[PDB]
Amino acid sequence: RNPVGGARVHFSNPEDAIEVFVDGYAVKVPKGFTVLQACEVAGVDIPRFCYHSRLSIAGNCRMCLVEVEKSPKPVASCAMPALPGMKIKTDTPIAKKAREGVMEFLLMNHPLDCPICDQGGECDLQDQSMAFGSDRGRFTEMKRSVVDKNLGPLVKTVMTRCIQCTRCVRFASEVAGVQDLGILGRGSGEEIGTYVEKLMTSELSGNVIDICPVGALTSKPFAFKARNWELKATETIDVSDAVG
Amino acid sequence: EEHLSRKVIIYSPARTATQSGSGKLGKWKINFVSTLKWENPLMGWTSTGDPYANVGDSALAFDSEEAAKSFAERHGWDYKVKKPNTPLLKVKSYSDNFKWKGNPQ
Amino acid sequence: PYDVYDQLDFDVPVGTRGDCYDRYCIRIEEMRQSLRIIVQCLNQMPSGMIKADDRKLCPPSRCRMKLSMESLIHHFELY
Amino acid sequence: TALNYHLDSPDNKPDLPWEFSEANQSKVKEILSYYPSNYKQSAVIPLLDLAQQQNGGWLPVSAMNAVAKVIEVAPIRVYEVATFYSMFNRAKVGKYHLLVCGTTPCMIRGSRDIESALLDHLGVKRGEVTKDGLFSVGEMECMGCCVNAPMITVADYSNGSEGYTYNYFEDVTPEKVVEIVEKLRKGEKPPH
Amino acid sequence: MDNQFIFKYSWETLPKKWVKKMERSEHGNRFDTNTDYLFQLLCFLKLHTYTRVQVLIDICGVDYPSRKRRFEVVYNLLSTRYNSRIRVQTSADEV
Amino acid sequence: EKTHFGGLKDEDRIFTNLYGLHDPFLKGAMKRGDWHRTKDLVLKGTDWIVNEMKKSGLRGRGGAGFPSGLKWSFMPKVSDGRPSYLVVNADESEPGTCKDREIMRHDPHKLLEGCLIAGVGMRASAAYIYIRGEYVNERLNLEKARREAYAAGLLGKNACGSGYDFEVYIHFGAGAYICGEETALLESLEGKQGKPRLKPPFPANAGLYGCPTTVTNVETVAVSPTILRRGPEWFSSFGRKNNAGTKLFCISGHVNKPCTVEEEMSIPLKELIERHCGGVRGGWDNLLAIIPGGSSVPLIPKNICEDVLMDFDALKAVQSGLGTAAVIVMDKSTDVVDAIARLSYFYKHESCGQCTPCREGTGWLWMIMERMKVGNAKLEEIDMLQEVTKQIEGHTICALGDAAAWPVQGLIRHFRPELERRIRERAERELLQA
Amino acid sequence: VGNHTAKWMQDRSKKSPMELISEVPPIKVDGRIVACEGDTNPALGHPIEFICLDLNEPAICKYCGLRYVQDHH
Amino acid sequence: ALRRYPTGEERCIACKLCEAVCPAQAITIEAEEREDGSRRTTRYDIDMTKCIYCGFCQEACPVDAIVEGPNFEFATETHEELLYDKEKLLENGDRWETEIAENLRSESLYR
Ligand SMILES: Cc1cc2nc3c(=O)[nH]c(=O)nc-3n(C[C@H](O)[C@H](O)[C@H](O)COP(=O)(O)O)c2cc1C
Ligand code: SF4
Ligand code: SF4
Ligand code: SF4
Ligand code: SF4
Ligand code: SF4
Ligand code: FES
Ligand code: FES
Ligand SMILES: [Zn+2]
Repeated sequence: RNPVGGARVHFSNPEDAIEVFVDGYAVKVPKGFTVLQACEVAGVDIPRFCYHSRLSIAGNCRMCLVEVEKSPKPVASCAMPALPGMKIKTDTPIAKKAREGVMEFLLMNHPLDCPICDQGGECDLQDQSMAFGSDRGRFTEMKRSVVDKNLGPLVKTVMTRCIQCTRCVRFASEVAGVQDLGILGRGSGEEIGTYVEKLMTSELSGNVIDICPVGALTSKPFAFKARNWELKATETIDVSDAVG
Repeated sequence: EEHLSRKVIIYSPARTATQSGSGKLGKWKINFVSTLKWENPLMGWTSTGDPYANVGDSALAFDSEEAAKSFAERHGWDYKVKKPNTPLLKVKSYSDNFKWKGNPQ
Repeated sequence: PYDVYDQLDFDVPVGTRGDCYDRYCIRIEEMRQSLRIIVQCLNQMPSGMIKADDRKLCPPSRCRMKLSMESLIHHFELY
Repeated sequence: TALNYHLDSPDNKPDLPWEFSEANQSKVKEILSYYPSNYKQSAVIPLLDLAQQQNGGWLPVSAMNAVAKVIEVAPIRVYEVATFYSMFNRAKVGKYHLLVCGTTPCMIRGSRDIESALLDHLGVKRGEVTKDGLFSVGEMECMGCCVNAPMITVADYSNGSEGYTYNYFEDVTPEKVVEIVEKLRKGEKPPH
Repeated sequence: MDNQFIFKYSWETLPKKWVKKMERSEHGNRFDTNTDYLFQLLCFLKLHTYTRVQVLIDICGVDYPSRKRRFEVVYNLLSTRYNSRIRVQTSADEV
Repeated sequence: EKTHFGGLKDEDRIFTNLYGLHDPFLKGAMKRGDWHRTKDLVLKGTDWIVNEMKKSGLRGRGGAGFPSGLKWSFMPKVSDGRPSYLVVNADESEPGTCKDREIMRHDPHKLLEGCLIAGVGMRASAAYIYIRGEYVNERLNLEKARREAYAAGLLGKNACGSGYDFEVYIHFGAGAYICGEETALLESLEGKQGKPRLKPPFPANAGLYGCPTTVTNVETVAVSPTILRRGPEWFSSFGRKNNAGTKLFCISGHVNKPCTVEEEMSIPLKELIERHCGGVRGGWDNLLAIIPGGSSVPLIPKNICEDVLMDFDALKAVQSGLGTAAVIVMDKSTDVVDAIARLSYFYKHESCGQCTPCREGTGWLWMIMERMKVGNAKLEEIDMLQEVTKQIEGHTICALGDAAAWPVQGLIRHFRPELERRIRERAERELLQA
Repeated sequence: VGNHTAKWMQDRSKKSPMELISEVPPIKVDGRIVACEGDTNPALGHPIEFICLDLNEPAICKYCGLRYVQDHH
Repeated sequence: ALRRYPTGEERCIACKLCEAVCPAQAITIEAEEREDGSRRTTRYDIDMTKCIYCGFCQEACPVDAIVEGPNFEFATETHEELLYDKEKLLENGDRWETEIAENLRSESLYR
């Protein structure tokens, strides 16, 4: 099977490979790969929100739950190391129902503003709600709401849409090298912010727009200008410096 | 005749940066580099006189590089192939988030 | 047959000469039989939903799209 | 009215200087000595507790910046700690901070009978310091099984860090809680 | 005369070299023939007593640019005698 | 004996100062038997301390009931460069529990000696004691005892003359229930927010500062020296098989005399309530429900309380748990629906917010429970409430997500007709009034 | 009057929608949260929006532009 | 016709759903953030000569901003006048608001 996205796998030594089973099929992965990565090698696309391949593993969104043989609980595939002889099931009723329940929790307090949200049409939350949790909504109470924060002229903020995946916080501390974003508070009232008023001054700050899976962090100069489906994509390179 | 000598690019569109899902890759398209458009001076609508303005993205698709390459040379289009970039799956560990800093130096 | 045609009574008129005059008479009779079907459909019309309820190709109601996150997402995708 | 963000105010803004007092740098050193020198972040909670004692019972943002400098972390990491834990006050409280209105284990035994009496005597609402800046009323952290509920907590910041106390008072009635506030005003430590 | 009978009867009685592919499904029985046998197969289906495929409903092309024979010519046929439909397809290129 | 359990006599009580009638400091401790022949115990070696712990059948006193001897043997046998740490969980924020507070209040040297004994049995070089931030007096009491131990050579370099170097440090929290969780405790001790980690890695491999670490309860630690001196066979004589030892119980609520007491494991609940607490207020007859240990286990109805025994295994068999052995007793006059809705608020308020099912599910359970308190719901909403608990259970990072769903599931399982009656009455009033 | 409105509005006789929505005073709310439907009949309004009122500045509904403030604090 | 709220604010929030669904590609929209932060269109064009009067745009709109009104008598002497811009559509909504609101109330029980 072709790896998801044509992802290349490099082996330090063939002896340092283990065997795992993904929905019956057999795959060979390097030692140290996680269950999610073994799924990618087997050409199985596991839904995920908090996991990013270039950031440290968080394991908080719980959308990557899969069924592992001899395991009493659904396993967070993004974090669990794959083991020899592991039998991984990704479409059994336990896995499908776990995804449905988590998706219902994600949409519980999410604002009804797809028409005014720039993420619409390229939103992971819309797609995974269509595919995995196709559950009619039964939440009728009052949603929570959050005030917006000022992060500067580049990053537009609508924090009602935030799903507390902490990708932006981890990017600020592991890639940008500037620790300004954090997660403040506790419980359902935790908020992503800088606490004190301050703007994102890192030269890599605009990348939080790409990594935010929802429309919480969006491009301010691009705001409301177009929908993704009407845009033509050209693959080129940058000439701002000598990096290409 | 005149439209058969245009230069095209055979390429596999990469994954978008706003979504983590990979369910569009593996496709191969012929880019006709149709870059002659302007504004109609009554409403400002986007005008174009190129017949191949949108056919390369809407209807013409190929499941393989070879299939795309064979169709271009049968039609007489001079093409260039751009190989797609692919990610390198690297070993990750949740345990690495707690690595011991070591003895106070 | 398709839809509820197997639960309805109507006759099928056929010609005996194959000429323009036969086909004229057949269209008159088909109109009479069409009247017959409409009357039966009017009396047998049951209550219930008029859209299929699989939330994959059926647009949600205006009230749920404006009240439920799942319905608004489905409405966004379908249109 | 606890909020997970900071709005600048004349008495609460980063530019106001804030250091640990010289009598408190001795306590800071021993706190830092409990942990490996490359793991100074471990001392954030005892240092924030010490800083709040020195500042009369609350943590201005300059105090959180000072603690961040002591342990050499970005101040956002300290802000995360200060907002996560309920023992840290980020707004002014009185010299004696009174904690009432307990949780589940006590209200079975009628805990919600002391709060209204306390605001009535102090002539203030919850969260607001009195005009002399002596007394404030906040939510109570609940401990034990409340066999003797109703119960209130008194945090004493009247004498900096060397006179700090955090005590629980049992059998509190609308007439005992008035007696407690009177000895607190007079300076006598109420019994417990 | 259901789609099971036609599939089973055709396999037994048809010349073997005429059909390359046979699909039985609720989307329609479908014989894929080679270009040089299309005419004879349709003549067999029309004249044979147990098929009596008398009506040619329509002929349509489909373009598949990724295939070396890009065009697929689809013959939709009906037997009023037995109240059944059959699909016969063949591939072709531009020349 | 083998047939009936209870009536633990006064010469078999590990905590002889539980009532605090004697001096808790060093002089009173040696008089009671603390710091006695501790040099001999350390010189026995780590493999003997671990082995005697296993034979004693001591189980985890923090709620999970894991065999303590096996848990200590998880620690590395040869150091790989990293030091080993022992962390003592004194962060008891669980409602209705004060057993650990009493141990630190009246027997701090039992805890300190246990830290040294446990450290040797895990090859640990340093111990950290994490005290609840609200135990300000209790912390200062333990700190005074800790100075007494260091000054007397019982702790620090060459502890008790045994040649073993062991440091004891005291740390405190700042008011979070979640910090009682073992991995959340490690995160808090490192100076971060109290957010539990995923497992793997396990703390025995990568815990505090990413070093091998064992997080154990105060009760588990404070009983280890006494188990060593008097021998494991004496300890395993008490209680049923696989539920050996004594236990600190604390009974609260609607009992004639609430008290904290040390009793045999597997003592019948009824015997403990009537014989030690003067019985249920209004007679055993007036009993709606009992929450066996702490607010993190489902309640059990009056019929179940008749014969169930207070151990880990018996309470598991009736869809409950021993927990912290904090007994909460509710008579017929209590609104059980309001009682559960109160616990639902506690779990919504105490959720650390890290993972989706806990962060959003706990508040959803609370909102429904507030509506079911007054009947402002449909009959079908009871089934939905059960399904919401199942979406939280087993899908969260830590066990608080499980502890949030259990009281709601127990209410539906045992008191569904009480719920339905409220809903029917509310709709009955709705029809007539308007 | 603004550049955004001047793109499409060539008539200066009437006030622009931006000025009209700025004139309606903020709606006072007893509480820190309000739900806006944009209409007295929710089915004829916009998708429900929940608005936090923790800031001192008036909070704007992102659909219809109505503004809300806390009544007391 | 394009509609407004009773306060005078436009209903349209430039979601572009009507533009995406329109089977004739008769709708052209441009948008940007307004000076007060609002998400509003700066251009809304409907080619009445491309339009097939299907009502799909009205179905797609989530805020009842675009509607097909009851007017059918708008024949023109020039092709240009049938290129409706935003101002013309808002004029139509102002003129026909009382009838449109009445039809929407009557039809609300079916959609
Ligand atoms: C929400 C939560 C709170 C907890 N609180 C405590 C606690 O206060 N004290 C404790 O000893 N264990 C507590 N635990 C259990 C610990 O995670 C862990 O099992 C225990 O510290 C191990 O001690 P033991 O092996 O001696 O029983 C808690 C667990 C959870 C999920
Ligand atoms: S992020 Fe935006 S597009 Fe995605 S579901 Fe939320 S509101 Fe809709
Ligand atoms: S703002 Fe976006 S990236 Fe940051 S935590 Fe929220 S959802 Fe995740
Ligand atoms: S279950 Fe609750 S307390 Fe535990 S990690 Fe998840 S959100 Fe935090
Ligand atoms: S009625 Fe609306 S959707 Fe249909 S063609 Fe006209 S503008 Fe497009
Ligand atoms: S008219 Fe309606 S559907 Fe079209 S852009 Fe405006 S709000 Fe969206
Ligand atoms: S992707 Fe694994 S928990 Fe979020
Ligand atoms: S009133 Fe009982 S713990 Fe506060
Ligand atoms: Zn509104």
